[PDB]
Amino acid sequence: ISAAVKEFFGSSQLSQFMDQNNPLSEVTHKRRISALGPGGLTRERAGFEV
DNA sequence: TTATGTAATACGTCTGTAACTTGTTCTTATGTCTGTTATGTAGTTAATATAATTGAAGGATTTTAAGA
Repeated sequence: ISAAVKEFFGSSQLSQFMDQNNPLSEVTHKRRISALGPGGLTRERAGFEV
């Protein structure tokens, strides 16, 4: 169980290093939606329509 | 004129320095042997139990072998 939670919180694609140049970077990073990651799209397999 | 005696001078030279060399003698670093402890290997255990496993996912086109 610890391994699963630390996998998700330490090695996930969506668990990213915080952007901290300025407050706007923080707010924008927290309000970001990614179609990539597990269960999502890959960049060499995502067409124009999406 | 010529013996004589001092004096400059050049050459041996006796001795003081120093180089070359060995004895030997002591000290130390190293290689080796031996004894002890930890490590590494191996064999055995006898209610009974008898077809995995875990994912993973909006691809878009070409070319080229098998099947009919």
